Amino acid sequence: TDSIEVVCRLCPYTGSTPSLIAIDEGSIQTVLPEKVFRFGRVFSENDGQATVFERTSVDLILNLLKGQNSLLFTYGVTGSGKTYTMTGKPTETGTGLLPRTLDVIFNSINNRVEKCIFYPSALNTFEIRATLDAHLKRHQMAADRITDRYCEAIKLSGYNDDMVCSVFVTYVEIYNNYCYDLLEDARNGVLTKREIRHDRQQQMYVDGAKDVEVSSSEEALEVFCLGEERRRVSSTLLNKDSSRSHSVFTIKLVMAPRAYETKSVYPTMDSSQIIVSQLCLVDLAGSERRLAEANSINQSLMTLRQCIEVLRRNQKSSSQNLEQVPYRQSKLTHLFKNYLEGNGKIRMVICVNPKPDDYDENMSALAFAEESQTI
Repeated sequence: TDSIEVVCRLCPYTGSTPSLIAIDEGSIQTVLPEKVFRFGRVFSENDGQATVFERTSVDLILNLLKGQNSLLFTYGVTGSGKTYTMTGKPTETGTGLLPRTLDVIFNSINNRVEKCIFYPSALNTFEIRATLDAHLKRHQMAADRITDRYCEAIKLSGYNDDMVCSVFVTYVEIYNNYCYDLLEDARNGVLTKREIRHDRQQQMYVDGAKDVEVSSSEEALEVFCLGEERRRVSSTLLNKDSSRSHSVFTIKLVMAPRAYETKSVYPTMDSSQIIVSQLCLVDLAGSERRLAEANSINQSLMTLRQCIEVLRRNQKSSSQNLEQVPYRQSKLTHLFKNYLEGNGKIRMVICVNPKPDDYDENMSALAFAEESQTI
């Protein structure tokens, strides 16, 4: 089955004294400047972005097309390649998981409709306008609302051509046990704290977070960059590092049965027929991390560790006699309650720096390993 997988990626290191070395392409050995860790896959400095992306994201996108949910974390110290893995630089050798994922999603879906047909509604739902109403909304929206960049050409199969679809993104930040919508229409010049809660389907969501409709990989990246502008607003109004907070970018594939007897591509009007699947990409705060800020980060990452360990034991246990996931011990873990209770697919990418300076911090990062062996 599709249990949680943890993979590890070494960043480039031009030194003679490494704190860890890759062995089996699925194993890593500790090196004092005494433990061996086993992962589902180990990437070396030679493994480029394209290799990571296919091994890390293609099966999650295939999940998305199947109407199932997926969750991907990047974990590690600052300067570990965590942001490089996730986003990188918009070049052929530099682009990370997120833009390639957006590219492949938009390459692989069919029957993508125009905007304002689907639209977000109360309590984490979507409704459906009639076409002429949506048409004016588009021209109402267009009153509101230069990338030379590498683009992934990969097209995956598996989209349900009996479904019509639209793509919505939410971009959310968890900083100091408070949750913020980086896509909020901020009026006061301050981001509003947001509540993490469930809907009637028991699915977690951010109450007042904005679901932004995007028609292309390009448009989705424009929205992502807008969120990055908000993400850089520190408490002291300086530049806040991505290591200081958790960033949650959720790609939603909103689907509905295609309507017959029309020359257009349009859903059936019954909104209860809507199916929504998620691919959620999370760029965790740096594991090395303003005192309450660092305590929230270590509390949340420690809760995450405990939760995936409970998740692993539950995946081997029976229907009864399975143990509670302590997901309420942090805001971050609460937001992914469904995944940590075994719904959907979770993949964690442990980014580690082989430099001997990051030795002790790699010991905590490699503790996420599926299993461990001692010298």
